[PDB]
Amino acid sequence: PFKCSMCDYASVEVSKLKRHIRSHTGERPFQCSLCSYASRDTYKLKRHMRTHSGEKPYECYICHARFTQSGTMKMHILQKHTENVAKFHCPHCDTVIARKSDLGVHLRKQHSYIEQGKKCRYCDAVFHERYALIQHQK
DNA sequence: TCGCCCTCTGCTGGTTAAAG
DNA sequence: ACTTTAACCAGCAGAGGGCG
Ligand SMILES: [Zn+2]
Ligand SMILES: [Zn+2]
Ligand SMILES: [Zn+2]
Ligand SMILES: [Zn+2]
Ligand SMILES: [Zn+2]
Repeated sequence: PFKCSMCDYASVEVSKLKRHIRSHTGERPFQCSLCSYASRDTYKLKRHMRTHSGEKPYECYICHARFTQSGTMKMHILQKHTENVAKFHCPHCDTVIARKSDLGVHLRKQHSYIEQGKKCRYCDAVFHERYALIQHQK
């Protein structure tokens, strides 16, 4: 148990605590030699270098499209070649979304606070949430 | 042990097609 | 028959954990 003093992270390996702390300090030791990207750990630099090398190690076994990362391919297979996958229902409206991160986009765009407000395009009423604005305009 | 490799996670911007 | 818009999607970068 090697505990971070700054959060609840803990590990059974000293080296993992050292890596974790760079998330607080922002130290990025592993620099790309071709662009400005730099990583906190060795793996994400190698994964990034695949984009310079053109290395695409992953191939969809159904349609043979090729991918640079494994999770990209997995998501492609889930969304394009799989039926009856559970969908994301927004709690604040009736929209249904296929991907969790797209639900995130929707929450931030439609249900977040707009400090400077937005006026209806047909009337002088002002709203501070896009969903309420669009509902009013209708 | 720790470099290596896996996985789960999550934002961005181009495309597309639907609504009004 | 045109704009506006937001989900769909590939792409890329975030982290935590097992093990030879
Ligand atoms: Zn911490
Ligand atoms: Zn680079
Ligand atoms: Zn495929
Ligand atoms: Zn919603
Ligand atoms: Zn109005």
